[PDB]
Amino acid sequence: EARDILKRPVITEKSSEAMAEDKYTFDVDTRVNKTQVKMAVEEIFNVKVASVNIMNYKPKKKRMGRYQGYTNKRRKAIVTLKEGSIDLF
Amino acid sequence: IKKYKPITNGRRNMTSLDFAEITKTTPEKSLLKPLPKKAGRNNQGKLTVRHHGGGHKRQYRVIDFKRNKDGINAKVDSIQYDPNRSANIALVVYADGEKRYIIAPKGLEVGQIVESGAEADIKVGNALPLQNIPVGTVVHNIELKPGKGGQIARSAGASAQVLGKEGKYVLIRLRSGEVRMILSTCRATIGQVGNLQHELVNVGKAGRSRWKGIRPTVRGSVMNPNDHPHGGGEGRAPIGRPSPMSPWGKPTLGKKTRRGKKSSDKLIV
Amino acid sequence: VKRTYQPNKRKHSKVHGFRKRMSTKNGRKVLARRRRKGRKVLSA
RNA sequence: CUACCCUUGGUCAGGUUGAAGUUCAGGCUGAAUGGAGGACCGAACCGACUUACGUUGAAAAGUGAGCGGAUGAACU
RNA sequence: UGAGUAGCGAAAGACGGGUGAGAAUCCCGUCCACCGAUUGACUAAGGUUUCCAGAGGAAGGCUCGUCCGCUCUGGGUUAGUCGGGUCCUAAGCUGAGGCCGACAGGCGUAGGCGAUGGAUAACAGGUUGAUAUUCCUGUACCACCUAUAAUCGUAUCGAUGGGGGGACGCAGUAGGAUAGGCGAAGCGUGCGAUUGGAUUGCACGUCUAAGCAGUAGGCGAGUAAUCCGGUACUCGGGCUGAGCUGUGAUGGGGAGAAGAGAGUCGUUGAUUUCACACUGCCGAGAAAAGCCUCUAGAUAGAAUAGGUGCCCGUACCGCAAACCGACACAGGUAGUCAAGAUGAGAAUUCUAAGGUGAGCGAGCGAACUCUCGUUAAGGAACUCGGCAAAAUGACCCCGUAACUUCGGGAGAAGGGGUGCUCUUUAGGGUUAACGCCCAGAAGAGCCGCAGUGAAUAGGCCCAAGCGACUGUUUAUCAAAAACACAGGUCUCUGCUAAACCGUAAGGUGAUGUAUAGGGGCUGACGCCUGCCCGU
RNA sequence: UGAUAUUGAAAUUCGGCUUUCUAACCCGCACCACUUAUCGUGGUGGGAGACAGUGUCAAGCGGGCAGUUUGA
Ligand SMILES: [Mg+2]
Ligand SMILES: [Mg+2]
Ligand SMILES: [Mg+2]
Ligand SMILES: [Mg+2]
Ligand SMILES: [Mg+2]
Ligand SMILES: [Mg+2]
Ligand SMILES: [Mg+2]
Ligand SMILES: [Mg+2]
Ligand SMILES: [Mg+2]
Ligand SMILES: [Mg+2]
Ligand SMILES: [Mg+2]
Ligand SMILES: [Mg+2]
Ligand SMILES: [Mg+2]
Ligand SMILES: [Mg+2]
Ligand SMILES: [Mn+2]
Ligand SMILES: [Mn+2]
Ligand SMILES: [Mn+2]
Ligand SMILES: [Mn+2]
Ligand SMILES: [Mn+2]
Ligand SMILES: [Mn+2]
Ligand SMILES: [Mn+2]
Ligand SMILES: [Mn+2]
Ligand SMILES: [Mn+2]
Ligand SMILES: [Mn+2]
Ligand SMILES: [Mn+2]
Ligand SMILES: [Mn+2]
Ligand SMILES: [Mn+2]
Ligand SMILES: [Mn+2]
Ligand SMILES: [Mn+2]
Ligand SMILES: [Mn+2]
Ligand SMILES: [Mn+2]
Ligand SMILES: [Mn+2]
Ligand SMILES: [Mn+2]
Ligand SMILES: [Mn+2]
Ligand SMILES: [Mn+2]
Ligand SMILES: [Mn+2]
Ligand SMILES: [Mn+2]
Ligand SMILES: [Mn+2]
Ligand SMILES: [Mn+2]
Ligand SMILES: [Mn+2]
Ligand SMILES: [Mn+2]
Ligand SMILES: [Mn+2]
Ligand SMILES: [Mn+2]
Ligand SMILES: [Mn+2]
Ligand SMILES: [Mn+2]
Ligand SMILES: [Mn+2]
Ligand SMILES: [Mn+2]
Ligand SMILES: [Mn+2]
Ligand SMILES: [Mn+2]
Ligand SMILES: [Mn+2]
Ligand SMILES: [Mn+2]
Ligand SMILES: [Mn+2]
Ligand SMILES: [Mn+2]
Ligand SMILES: [Mn+2]
Ligand SMILES: [Mn+2]
Ligand SMILES: [Mn+2]
Ligand SMILES: [Mn+2]
Ligand SMILES: [Mn+2]
Ligand SMILES: [Mn+2]
Ligand SMILES: [Mn+2]
Ligand SMILES: [Mn+2]
Ligand SMILES: [Mn+2]
Ligand SMILES: [Mn+2]
Ligand SMILES: [Mn+2]
Ligand SMILES: [Mn+2]
Ligand SMILES: [Mn+2]
Repeated sequence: EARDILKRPVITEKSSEAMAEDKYTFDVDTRVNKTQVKMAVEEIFNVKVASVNIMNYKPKKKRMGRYQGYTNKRRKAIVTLKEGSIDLF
Repeated sequence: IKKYKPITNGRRNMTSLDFAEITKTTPEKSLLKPLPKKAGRNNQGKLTVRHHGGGHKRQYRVIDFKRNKDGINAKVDSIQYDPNRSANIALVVYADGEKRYIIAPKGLEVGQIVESGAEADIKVGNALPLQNIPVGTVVHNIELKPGKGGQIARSAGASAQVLGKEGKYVLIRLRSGEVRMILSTCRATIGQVGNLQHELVNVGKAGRSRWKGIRPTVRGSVMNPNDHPHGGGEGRAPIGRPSPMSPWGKPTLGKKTRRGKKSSDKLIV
Repeated sequence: VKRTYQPNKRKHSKVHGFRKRMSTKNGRKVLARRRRKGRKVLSA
């Protein structure tokens, strides 16, 4: 559905630089289109469209002692609006 | 047949053909385009019988060897020069407007007449079947089968004799000097084929042969005994065993290779 | 000095990949064997 | 990796010599235009002829100095 | 044990100021130095977080370590219009049916997959600690949809189908442009403290896509599933492409310095960038789609805004400490860019842009070994052998033998000049001459041992053997007298050819057909090539 | 290379020998159709023919290739 296509809001100084210029960074499920991200961005937030940029992230790496291993892949896509104003603390 | 001046020590002896006969249109007509990629190897990729490989690219001629569109008269467009065949071959455009590449017998002006089939016009130019043509005709491009496209004489300079007429099939003398009865439903083009002097051009330099699909050939007398019957032995060596031998054994200095009980044995003498 | 092994992902996955393995009878047998030993990795 | 091959691409500073053809004075000779060739010097690049160094090495075949080919059977 | 021994992997550093428990090694600063057809700039492979910021120092780092490509924490890769996919095919791979097969399976038609190639619509500026033709400032384009339709109604889409086109090799010359280069007479700054000078000193001299306009190259009427194709009979300059410039993009951006809103010129040389174009050559130089057509057949009708446009790749290293070599290894690694003086140059020496000082050091200045340089007199006496080293060297002129297959031998051998100044002065192109290029010829005069004053540039001749020559060879002890070679001869082979792989089809030969194709021997060319019918 | 199955008809010399015709068998050729396909399957038209090809057996040739021996 649409509630599943969005994942988590993303907080970083880069994400903050995006909020300051009407752009909202957003983690997403994989195989989702930029389009489904806009649809979800509307149906979830009652604001709409403009650009919906997307990138992929290869799974990283981390050790936990003896067990080195990878993380999960990311699919973060930031979205910026023709009109609206999403935020919550 | 131009003779090159000995400017370079390599190929000071060279002789190119004086391709003034090529005359009209250097470019080939786009009537014949597809194929062939080069292949010294057979399918399955093993090097089946070769000292072949390399060489320049060649677009394929689609010469109408069959003369199957017999009937309408046609005239030469140009004379050209095929690479894949030794002889240069002339183009000929039909009254239908369809054009076709045809092998070009010695002589043959920029405009020419004779067509194919039925009609008895035994005076140079395109083939006529079969029992026809006078005995002693200059005759060439013979077919071994009806409508097969004329498998026999081609090359550059080539010839045949039309002597004899035994019934069912007509007798003919091949340039090899073989005399045998080809079937009398054969297409058979008139005059002697192509360049008279393709054989007189000495290659000169090494690798001009490699511009053709000719890899250099290593003698069997050298090499090693596992590689060849002639192989091994200190220094330069005698053949040793009687009868010089090909690789894979078997005598090769006068041993008939014609098949026992051949199907066409009755039709030749 | 150019050592043997100049890596190239296309060719590595060809001849050594899951598909090329499965395509022959013997590659299936190979996969059977590797799976039998319990290798954490099978084909590339 | 390497040997041949099949498709499809790419590279080759610069100087030099002056084939044929053609063009004026000639009963095949001088001058011009002309731009040939597994042609000539010489970097790139490709090689490995000599030597020294190296020989529990920088290196399981190299380095320095010279050396051979470099429009070709070229190099990749 | 060897032993506190060998080693610590090409290389130029010094000091000052910080930091810190602690500095030869970290950060900052000046100077010094090294590469600069690269040790710089950009990418393709390949590697996959090594990228970034802040912290750390046990281990990794050949020393040290406050530092790191190491460690902990947190974060970084943004595309309709770039590369790939939703486009096309080559070699090859696969191969519905199908032919072969003890099985397993081999082969193969249609068809499909397959880029290293064809086709493909955006640029310039700005910005972060880490991204950018991707973010945003500006200005554009392509496809599609939906809303208005001037013009057509049993025009408009046209085929998976024939047309056209795409569609090509190799060499060589000249020319048109264009970038980048060099100097001045606008334009920003400074004006010296070591004797001198002030039209003197250094620095710069722009702007893109699309979109308007205009410029070396190439070459009709009508009749015979289609009005196009092809084919042929009468009738005297414009159809196709096109570098680049002028304009508008822009009253924008950009910019040099510094005192807390500013310049766009002129001359000059000039490409390997822009044409396989042109010309010449024979070895005769991919396919398919996009595109344009003509019909077969389809369907009511087909410039002004709003809107729609997906998936993958995007960090960083990439002649390297991050790639292949077990290493932070003197090796290997496709391509693009490539400025100045000097020059014929991508050689040579020194410098731009920009990068770096090489992950052990301080001393001393023995033998010996290495890498350099020099050496009286002699000059191959050395040695298996002139091995090694010397000597030769660029440019202009002069002068060149035996021999020869007349091309050659030839840079033969060898001979002379070369610097700076000053005059008269004469050629080339560019322009209204002016001046700008590059560059000879004569005359006097000067200075040094020496004038291509550095670096970088052939030693040559005489005679013999072997091979004709360019080329190939034993990766890692042999590059040759060995193989190859063009030429020669012998032999097989009449075309489901012989020969060859699998003997199964299938396939090479060859989409070739005795001027051809296989095998053997010889090996340019010249003169030839004899005597003898067990296998 | 020979007998022999596949493998037929009809004429001459003494079941053999030599010719002719097709209903076998065969075309790596022409046409049609499957099919917008050089594979294949049929269909005709020629071509060739009881030989060729194949299976069974038999006799040669055969360092191409294999296992080996080659004394003290
Ligand atoms: Mg573009
Ligand atoms: Mg594809
Ligand atoms: Mg570099
Ligand atoms: Mg190091
Ligand atoms: Mg100069
Ligand atoms: Mg340092
Ligand atoms: Mg020391
Ligand atoms: Mg000296
Ligand atoms: Mg001696
Ligand atoms: Mg002279
Ligand atoms: Mg000379
Ligand atoms: Mg002697
Ligand atoms: Mg070699
Ligand atoms: Mg066969
Ligand atoms: Mn993306
Ligand atoms: Mn040998
Ligand atoms: Mn043998
Ligand atoms: Mn022998
Ligand atoms: Mn001997
Ligand atoms: Mn395992
Ligand atoms: Mn995977
Ligand atoms: Mn050469
Ligand atoms: Mn060496
Ligand atoms: Mn060297
Ligand atoms: Mn050279
Ligand atoms: Mn000590
Ligand atoms: Mn010590
Ligand atoms: Mn000791
Ligand atoms: Mn010691
Ligand atoms: Mn030491
Ligand atoms: Mn070091
Ligand atoms: Mn300090
Ligand atoms: Mn302190
Ligand atoms: Mn410093
Ligand atoms: Mn870092
Ligand atoms: Mn340490
Ligand atoms: Mn694309
Ligand atoms: Mn197939
Ligand atoms: Mn099947
Ligand atoms: Mn195919
Ligand atoms: Mn590509
Ligand atoms: Mn970056
Ligand atoms: Mn001063
Ligand atoms: Mn003063
Ligand atoms: Mn990047
Ligand atoms: Mn190693
Ligand atoms: Mn290295
Ligand atoms: Mn290389
Ligand atoms: Mn330069
Ligand atoms: Mn240099
Ligand atoms: Mn600098
Ligand atoms: Mn001395
Ligand atoms: Mn002396
Ligand atoms: Mn002397
Ligand atoms: Mn002497
Ligand atoms: Mn002595
Ligand atoms: Mn001596
Ligand atoms: Mn020497
Ligand atoms: Mn000289
Ligand atoms: Mn030689
Ligand atoms: Mn060797
Ligand atoms: Mn050697
Ligand atoms: Mn089989
Ligand atoms: Mn044996
Ligand atoms: Mn045994
Ligand atoms: Mn014994």
